[PDB]
Amino acid sequence: MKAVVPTGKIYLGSPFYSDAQRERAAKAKELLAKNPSIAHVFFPFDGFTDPDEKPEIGGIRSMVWRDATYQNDLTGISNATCGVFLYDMDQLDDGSAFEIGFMRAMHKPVILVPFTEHPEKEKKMNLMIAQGVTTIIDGNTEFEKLADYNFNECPSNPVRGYGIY
Amino acid sequence: MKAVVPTGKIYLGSPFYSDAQRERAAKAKELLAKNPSIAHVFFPFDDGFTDPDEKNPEIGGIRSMVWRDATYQNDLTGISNATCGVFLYDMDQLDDGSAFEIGFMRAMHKPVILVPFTEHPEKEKKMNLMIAQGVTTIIDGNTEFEKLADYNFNECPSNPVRGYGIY
Amino acid sequence: MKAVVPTGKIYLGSPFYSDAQRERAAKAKELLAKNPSIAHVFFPFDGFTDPDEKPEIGGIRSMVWRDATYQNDLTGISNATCGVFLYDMDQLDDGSAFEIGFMRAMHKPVILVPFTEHPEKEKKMNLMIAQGVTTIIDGNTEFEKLADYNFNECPSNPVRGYGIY
Amino acid sequence: MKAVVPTGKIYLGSPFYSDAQRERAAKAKELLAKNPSIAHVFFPFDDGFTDPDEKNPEIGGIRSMVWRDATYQNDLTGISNATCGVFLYDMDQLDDGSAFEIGFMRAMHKPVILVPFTEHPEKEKKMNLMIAQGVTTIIDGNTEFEKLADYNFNECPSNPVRGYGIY
Amino acid sequence: MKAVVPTGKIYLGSPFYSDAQRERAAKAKELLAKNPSIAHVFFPFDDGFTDPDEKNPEIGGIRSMVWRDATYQNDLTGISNATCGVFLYDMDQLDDGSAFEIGFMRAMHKPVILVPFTEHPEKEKKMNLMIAQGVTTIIDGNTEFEKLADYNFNECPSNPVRGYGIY
Amino acid sequence: MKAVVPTGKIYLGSPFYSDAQRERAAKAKELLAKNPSIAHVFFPFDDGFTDPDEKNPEIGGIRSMVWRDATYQNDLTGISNATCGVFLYDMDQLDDGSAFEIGFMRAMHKPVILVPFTEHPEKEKKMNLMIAQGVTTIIDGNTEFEKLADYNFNECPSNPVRGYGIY
Ligand SMILES: Nc1ncnc2[nH]cnc12
Ligand SMILES: Nc1ncnc2[nH]cnc12
Ligand SMILES: Nc1ncnc2[nH]cnc12
Ligand SMILES: Nc1ncnc2[nH]cnc12
Ligand SMILES: Nc1ncnc2[nH]cnc12
Ligand SMILES: Nc1ncnc2[nH]cnc12
Ligand SMILES: *[C@H]1O[C@H](CO)[C@@H](O)[C@@H]1F
Ligand SMILES: *[C@H]1O[C@H](CO)[C@@H](O)[C@@H]1F
Ligand SMILES: *[C@H]1O[C@H](CO)[C@@H](O)[C@@H]1F
Ligand SMILES: *[C@H]1O[C@H](CO)[C@@H](O)[C@@H]1F
Ligand SMILES: *[C@H]1O[C@H](CO)[C@@H](O)[C@@H]1F
Ligand SMILES: *[C@H]1O[C@H](CO)[C@@H](O)[C@@H]1F
Repeated sequence: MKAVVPTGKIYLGSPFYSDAQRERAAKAKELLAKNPSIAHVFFPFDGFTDPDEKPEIGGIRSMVWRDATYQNDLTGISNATCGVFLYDMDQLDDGSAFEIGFMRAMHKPVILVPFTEHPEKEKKMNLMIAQGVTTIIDGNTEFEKLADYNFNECPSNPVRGYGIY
Repeated sequence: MKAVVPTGKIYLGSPFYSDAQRERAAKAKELLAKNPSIAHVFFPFDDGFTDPDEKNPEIGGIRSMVWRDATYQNDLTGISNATCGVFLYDMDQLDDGSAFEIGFMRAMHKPVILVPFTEHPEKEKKMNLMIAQGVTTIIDGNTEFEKLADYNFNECPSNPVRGYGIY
Repeated sequence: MKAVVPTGKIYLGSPFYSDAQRERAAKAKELLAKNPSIAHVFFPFDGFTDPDEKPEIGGIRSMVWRDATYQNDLTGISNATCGVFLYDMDQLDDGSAFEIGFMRAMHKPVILVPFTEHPEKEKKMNLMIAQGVTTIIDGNTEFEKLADYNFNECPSNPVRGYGIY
Repeated sequence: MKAVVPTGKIYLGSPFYSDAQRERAAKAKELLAKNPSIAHVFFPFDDGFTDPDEKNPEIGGIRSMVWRDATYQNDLTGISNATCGVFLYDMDQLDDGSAFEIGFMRAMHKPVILVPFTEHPEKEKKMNLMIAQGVTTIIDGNTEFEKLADYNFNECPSNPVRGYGIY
Repeated sequence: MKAVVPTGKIYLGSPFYSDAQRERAAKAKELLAKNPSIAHVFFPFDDGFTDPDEKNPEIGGIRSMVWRDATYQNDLTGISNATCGVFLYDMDQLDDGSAFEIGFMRAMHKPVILVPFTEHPEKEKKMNLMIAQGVTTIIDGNTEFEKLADYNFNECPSNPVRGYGIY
Repeated sequence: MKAVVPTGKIYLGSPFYSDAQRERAAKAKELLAKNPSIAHVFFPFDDGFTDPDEKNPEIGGIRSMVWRDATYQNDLTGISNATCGVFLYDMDQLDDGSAFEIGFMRAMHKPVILVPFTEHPEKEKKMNLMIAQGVTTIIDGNTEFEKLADYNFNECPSNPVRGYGIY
């Protein structure tokens, strides 16, 4: 069980469209950087440059940039042994959801790290995410556990306490 | 081309939480039924699983692990059996269940038709890169919904997503 | 939901090493032949002939026969949309177990049809089979349900009442 | 056993660059059309995608990324939809497209029928190990081409490659 | 060859119900620990999952669906993370869990080393075709057990099963 | 981001039939050995299996089924173990083994680096669509061969094929 060399290769999936999201991503990187079971961490937003493209975020992008970037995202999933998703429960990110579905189809373990700023709302979650994810670590209450989780074995921890959408 | 018998097995993916979404799903069923290239259409919300041990089932409540396991598997089984995915994609209230399913289907190399809908046609046209590039064929829900009745599901012709801003 | 044409393509996995096993296989074929949701049924024991092989069952077989037969078994799994396994709980068949594991890795649904002649023994089952299988139909008490099960949708039915090995 | 309906869905892989190559493809379609076990035959060069933004497309020159994606994806969609691959393999002018497709299909555990063709029936028989071991069934194109009309695509019986020198 | 750092990630599959089996697993761990090509060894019976809701856990009894789900997933996660499978295969009391795992690994195209053991060396040498052909490398548990300490897990050299009757 | 240990495991795919081909492979090994991001490089022609029953094996002639299986499987095991494929692609003499391997890897969603080589740098640049769209990164062998020594195999940045006519 004890690793001769770190084998955990993380695909850190996450939205990067707001300040809070960019902040959670920043913290996750630091926490994972402290985990002795990790060999490498891949963060998709850390980019391809199409020479022909004369381009703004949210604007029309060249097909070549799209292909290269999309492949870069899939390549990270292929190289990775585990997925860690900073899941925004308030503003659902279909990019992250697609990626979680993609990883599970490849039989790779997925750590869901849900974040919410509206604790008032009843804890609900889509069935596919609740049953697709292999391990859940609460981002609001247990974020720091990422620094100690054993990514060499990726022990399961089924989602519970959440009502199904 | 020129199928002896219909070979299209559709996984009709869609959210089913609001009236507008349910209406789309109902209409999609009608249109697909008129397509001669289709052999079967699987809609995940049709038949559910019943856990005899589950006391008083609350739609939206906790729910037993047995029911969860069975239902989740039914949704994957539909993908496994299907030759193609057809998603009634809500662009106003993103459905992560739907997105998980699109990613799962593409990892299995199955073609995916995206039928996006919006109640606000005037708003900015933007799509997540994973959906814009993952999907193999797009058919606008708002203006080309009817094409589902004639689209050739025996071959599933590609039609890359274009005209959408990417973030 | 209602199929325009039958789409159920069955991989009928089963041992074929005893009289009881050969009998259960015979009955399953007849039952499935009555199910209107089935397009085709594949039974691996229905064979390749290596011209060079000068051969008896259980004896040393040529590598060419092995490859051809093994591939024939995998090809049936590939063509199939669903697996139906006449699972002998008394004399475990690793061939069938391998095949169940293979099918689930391909995300295909698996119907377990367990048979036992020793009801006395506590109902036990290996975790991998209990959790790997998607639907369970008791062969001793519900064998006939194969003639009516909807293989167009393959509805789930989790294994229960079995103690884990 | 006996199929209630034809279930074989063929991915007819083949180069389409010489007259001899296109003649074989034409003949292959005819033979398969006569096979009772076939539900559908997909030939990659049949349809084709048209890119509206592609001004004066030159077949053999630079193609738009959109056309490349749509076309490549159509080629993979056929593999996904198919239950078995049938390759009109030109042993004289190796086609990497066909070889890529054979490997892709095998990674998916799908059976692959190799139908080798040579304009020099008397020359030494040699085949790359990947092709020779990757394919699940061989039907010689020079002498057994006609067998495509009777081969049981509902079950796809093996038949390992033998008689070819391995390099 | 010539790895900069060890890359072998072993999924040590094995039954763990009898004393003889447990002894084999313990010895296998020792031998693998001496192999410089190994980076990690995962043994499914090492750390288990604890369902706080599960009252009095009875090893062999019913058991909660939550514990079942978690444990089953732990066993698949080990396969996913692993680069190679190493199965201490009991030839006297066949373990279907082990067999399921070998089939799962081969469907993912991962190499599998079979280390068969028997308490009756004089009995007929017979193996199920799926195991004999599915496995990529065989190392006899009874006479070559020690090889696990020197086998190159960075490359996993093939060694087809031979000398076993097939049924 | 920065890797704590090298994580790139390369499947160095390549034909090995001409002097020029073997010279490139030799150079490729040297360049990769200098790359800090590489943990291991697998070259299919390095080891090799020996069949005891194979009397006087002729490299190029008929090989035993046992040798064929062991060797083919070693070639697939390298792909399974690898995180990325690097192909010394001979643009003059197409190699179906390499093409099969490229397709197989892509079906597995693994990145593929194409390193094309031509003895005629001035001739028309044309590539099969499957190869041109299948590969995720291109590094010209004639002018950028040296980049293999610095390319980041821990992350494998894309770089779509462009500039080649598609057929
Ligand atoms: N890597 C990436 N994934 C998704 N959207 C993006 N936008 C910019 N870079 C991106
Ligand atoms: N089939 C289904 N899939 C996902 N969530 C559901 N909720 C109720 N039925 C469902
Ligand atoms: N198809 C088959 N599968 C397994 N063992 C066999 N023995 C003979 N035919 C067989
Ligand atoms: N389907 C196809 N595959 C490969 N090259 C092509 N050129 C035109 N159509 C093609
Ligand atoms: N890890 C495990 N896998 C399978 N069965 C088990 N029973 C107890 N622990 C187990
Ligand atoms: N590894 C290998 N792959 C293909 N052909 C070969 N001939 C000898 N070794 C070989
Ligand atoms: C793809 O999906 C998300 C963004 O929506 C990222 O995790 C990854 F790049
Ligand atoms: C899983 O995703 C959606 C619900 O969110 C359905 O299509 C399918 F059941
Ligand atoms: C492979 O496994 C069993 C025999 O042990 C059959 O189901 C199939 F042929
Ligand atoms: C892809 O490869 C060949 C042509 O090179 C076709 O079979 C298919 F379109
Ligand atoms: C699953 O199979 C066996 C137990 O039967 C273990 O190796 C693994 F946990
Ligand atoms: C299989 O294909 C080529 C040789 O044809 C090698 O890369 C690998 F061994």
